[PDB]
Amino acid sequence: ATKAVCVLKGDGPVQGIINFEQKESNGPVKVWGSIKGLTEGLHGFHVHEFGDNTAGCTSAGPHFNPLSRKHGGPKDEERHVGDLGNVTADKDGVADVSIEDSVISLSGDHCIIGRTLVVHEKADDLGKGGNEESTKTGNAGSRLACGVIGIAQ
Amino acid sequence: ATKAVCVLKGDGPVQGIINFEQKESNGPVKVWGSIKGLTEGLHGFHVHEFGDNTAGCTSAGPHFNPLSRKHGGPKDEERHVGDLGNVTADKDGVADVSIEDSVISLSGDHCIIGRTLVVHEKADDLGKGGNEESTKTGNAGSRLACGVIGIAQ
Repeated sequence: ATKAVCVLKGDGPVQGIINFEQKESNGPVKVWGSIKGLTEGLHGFHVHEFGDNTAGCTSAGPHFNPLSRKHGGPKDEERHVGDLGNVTADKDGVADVSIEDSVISLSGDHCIIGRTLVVHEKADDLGKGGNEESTKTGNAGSRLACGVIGIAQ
Repeated sequence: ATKAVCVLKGDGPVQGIINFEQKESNGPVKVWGSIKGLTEGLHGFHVHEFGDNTAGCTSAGPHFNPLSRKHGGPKDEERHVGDLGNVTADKDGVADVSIEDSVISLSGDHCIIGRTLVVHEKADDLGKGGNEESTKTGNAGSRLACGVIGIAQ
């Protein structure tokens, strides 16, 4: 079983620890953990292409999209590999993450190790926001916190 | 040419940017960049097994040594995959890095993507320190700064 971890850090109070586990190479990836310092509501939760944090979360580049598809929700057929949808934060700003995804992987072509996980300012509209930006980034806004996905024990 | 990058950060003033470039899968990895906030002299420069920063640089675990060899200098036959020797800091605390290594890789069994690059407190004795610890870590001491090795543009 291959395991990975991501420590989310940003310029504000947004911080968190996200774990990934894939017991079979052709099976789903379990993604769990907790993020604090968020505003109440939904926040875009995406895997971005580069594990580059030289100039903050912006250097992570665009969404991880090796198949060059339109942006969508995680349950959609038309989605980027990095399209993990939204995380929901409670009144105290704590988002309890528990996601199972079959598009992302911890090995091969759709491998997310060495890439950046980003928690966004606003909700990801899941490609149904009614504008050009919605079909690319889902109008999720600024990058609150990010971290490079690394190999875990 | 596959590219990787690492942003070094710690609890102290040590901060740096390190680049990795491997033009051919079997070819050598060109590692270059700069590290500041360092005491003048030599500092251990090692790739550690885990890309885990949950408890700072300690969670990165031991040296990346998949072939279970003794610690040595980068020019030695007997060395860990992660044994990148020493970086040299000037009187102003700046360490200019320009290393070429044929043991580390950005693919295959020796892939360092998603692992942690660490700059240490003291000089790496390169296994020639004369004690049991020398053949394990090179007596490089504390972990000043670390970062997960991520995929770059």
